Amino acid sequence: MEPLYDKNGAVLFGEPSDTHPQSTLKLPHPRGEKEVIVGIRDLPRKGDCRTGNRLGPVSGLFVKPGPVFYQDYSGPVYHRAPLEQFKQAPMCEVTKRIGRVTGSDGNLYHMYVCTDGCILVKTAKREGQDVLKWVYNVLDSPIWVTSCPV
Ligand SMILES: [Cl-]
Ligand SMILES: [O-]
Repeated sequence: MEPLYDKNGAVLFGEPSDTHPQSTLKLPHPRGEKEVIVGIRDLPRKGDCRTGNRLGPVSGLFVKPGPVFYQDYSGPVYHRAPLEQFKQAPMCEVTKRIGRVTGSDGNLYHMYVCTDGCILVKTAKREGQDVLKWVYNVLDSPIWVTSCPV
């Protein structure tokens, strides 16, 4: 299975991998001051990275099925979408674009939230095009979707 990472970027099992250079996740980057859940209509907004906001600190954006969004998180996360837990699916109607995430296969994916609450990824590539939803979450851990810029 795809490895999890701790808040100092150390892998908790398996072997570590680098994120795609064009992902909205850029490492190394610190996180884990506080676990902070956010509503999707209340995602962290420009300048929140430096200062935090009324909800707490901001290390970027994390998400897991539910959907549950977080603006900071301290426990194990995915640095890449664990594609064994995703299933090929039709393009949904999307509520929001949330980032560009590295897949388990090393490829770049656009990540969206669908109106049905599903987290969906679609290959960034022009040729070869997969569309998937995050349907199992066996270790109950979010993907780190985007990191704050500094
Ligand atoms: Cl997995
Ligand atoms: O920001």
